[PDB]
Amino acid sequence: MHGRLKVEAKRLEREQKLKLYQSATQAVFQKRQAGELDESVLELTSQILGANPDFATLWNCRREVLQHLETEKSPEESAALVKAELGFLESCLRVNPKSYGTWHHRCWLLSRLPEPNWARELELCARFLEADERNFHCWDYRRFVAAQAAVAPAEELAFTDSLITRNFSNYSSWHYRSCLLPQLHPQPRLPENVLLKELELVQNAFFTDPNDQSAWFYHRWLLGAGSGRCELSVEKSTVLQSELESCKELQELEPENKWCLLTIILLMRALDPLLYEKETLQYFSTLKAVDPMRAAYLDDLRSKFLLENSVLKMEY
Amino acid sequence: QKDVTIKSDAPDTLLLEKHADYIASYGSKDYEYCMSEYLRMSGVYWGLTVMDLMGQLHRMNKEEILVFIKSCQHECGGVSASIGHDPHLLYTLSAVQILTLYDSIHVINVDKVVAYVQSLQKEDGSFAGDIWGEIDTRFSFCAVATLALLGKLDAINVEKAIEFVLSCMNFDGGFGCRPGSESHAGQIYCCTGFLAITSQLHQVNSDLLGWWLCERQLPSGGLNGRPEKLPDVCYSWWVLASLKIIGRLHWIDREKLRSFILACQDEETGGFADRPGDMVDPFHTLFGIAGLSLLGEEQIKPVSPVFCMPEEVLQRVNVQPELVS
Ligand SMILES: C/C=C(/C)CC/C=C(\C)CC/C=C(\C)CCC=C(C)C
Ligand SMILES: [Ca+2]
Ligand SMILES: [Zn+2]
Repeated sequence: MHGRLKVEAKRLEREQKLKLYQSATQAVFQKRQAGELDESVLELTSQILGANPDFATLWNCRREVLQHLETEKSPEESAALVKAELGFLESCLRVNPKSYGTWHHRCWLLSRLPEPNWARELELCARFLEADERNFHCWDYRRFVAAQAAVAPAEELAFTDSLITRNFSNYSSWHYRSCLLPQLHPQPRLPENVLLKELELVQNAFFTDPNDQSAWFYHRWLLGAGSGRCELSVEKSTVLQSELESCKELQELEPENKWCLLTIILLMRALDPLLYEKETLQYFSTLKAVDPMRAAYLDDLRSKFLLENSVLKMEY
Repeated sequence: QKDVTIKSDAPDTLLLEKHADYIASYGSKDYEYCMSEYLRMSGVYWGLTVMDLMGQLHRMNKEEILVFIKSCQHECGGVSASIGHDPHLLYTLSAVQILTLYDSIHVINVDKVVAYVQSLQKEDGSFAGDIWGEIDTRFSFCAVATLALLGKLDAINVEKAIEFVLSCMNFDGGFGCRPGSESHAGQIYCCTGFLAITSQLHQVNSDLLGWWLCERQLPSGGLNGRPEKLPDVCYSWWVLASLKIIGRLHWIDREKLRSFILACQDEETGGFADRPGDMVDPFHTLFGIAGLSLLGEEQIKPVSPVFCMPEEVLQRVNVQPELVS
């Protein structure tokens, strides 16, 4: 268990919750061994799964009941049970939106239906992502729904844009963009025009909020996702040099910002390792003073880059 | 930015005696214990492993555990968390780990365990956790870890399993639950553990992933599971074990992390909590102590970064996957 702060009637209330939970659990298992796959099981498990959605066996019992009732109920009665189940799932998700069991039961349920309302499931996603934009369960469910409904990469890309601009907490939405972009193109590395548009979007982000670590992580990826030094186009070379000078300006505004310093080093690598060897080494020293916890990593990176440089000088 | 601030009266000493007493007495009654029965087998694994890392396994109830495990194996070969509950890969792994600690694998039907695991593999190489079909890289790791410990890795389609796991690798070097899922330290441990067992660590970008992992360390010294979240002592396992597997453990500030972990101990009750001042539990007690072993703490047995069990146990069963370093 996570997040339980340490600090009679509080002790008593849960003493009474337990005996109810225990008797309800007792009752469920008795019915199950008796082969009573009926509505009373759904009533009993609803009482338990509300507070304790990680009790996986009880989700399995709900599924066994639903399967069994479907064979011996009418189509209209079966439909009614399904809608009741969706209501129950939504109320469970309101209480605990980060349980594997609940999200999976919803997928199981939706995967059985002809015909599910996927537009509505996508809206449910957007609501939960408004509450917590990093809920990976919800992003996973959205990817499941999008595939089911065959929503196109372009639509999902448009969704990620609004999310990134309306506020921070963007790591999950940048991650989604990194999977969407290669699909839009794709290949058996991003095309330069795409790459240049993304760089513009990401540099907006980390100048708008320089503490936003997600934009810096995504930017490091973009830097490696191109056709390479040195088939640097005139436009890419100009863009990167421009990014270099904007990072130095930001370094002036935010002198304890480690991300800007690391990015300068990476840009110089992307531009011309040997021409910038002196400056690269100066930046490593500044960076280690600013981010001492990463000193071992930074020394190893610098060692890698120094080897690269020796290899470049020897190809003369 | 999100981080805890450690108090200057936080424990700065390792309280093994208190932790062994805490675990030895755990489940002597009880709300949280009863509410968590759905994971009991894994709960038993956490307690026994941490006691064995501290040299105190003898204080637990061997004979009683062996009977409990046998009663949890279902006719299909899979093992459940507790009696009456349904079988699952998670608890199948935990049971096999326990039996491995006790050198009592004969207690269950091994041929049937193998058949169960084999049966949960899908056409794309993934594993479902049970018959209801939830797919997660967690379950890929559970399947190959179970099989490796039984000497039966050849029982599954390993190349397809590898392909599925590599399809879960992300732009940042990490892994998620399924293809397209965001990187998270827990999944990263499962997938790097999977790749160690199947001999595919050369397919990991160790420098990129290692950087992402060492950036989990916050100014407090503690580690988070992904960007912009709070530190949690169980990341001392998930993040460090991954780093160790990929040969980048030195990319962490060892002394700052060690101070964070020790500050998560309860000096009164023993055990570790997820963060200082929270309530302790057996789960965070294992992962805190295991995290310290990985950092070279002398009072604790060396721990396998892949299997989260004492290395001496794995030496005995001759299953020690090669790491990057
Ligand atoms: C979400 C927060 C936490 C702390 C959980 C993170 C860890 C995850 C999802 C990995 C779980 C791993 C397994 C079930 C594999 C078995 C674990 C061991 C053998 C240590
Ligand atoms: Ca004993
Ligand atoms: Zn934790």
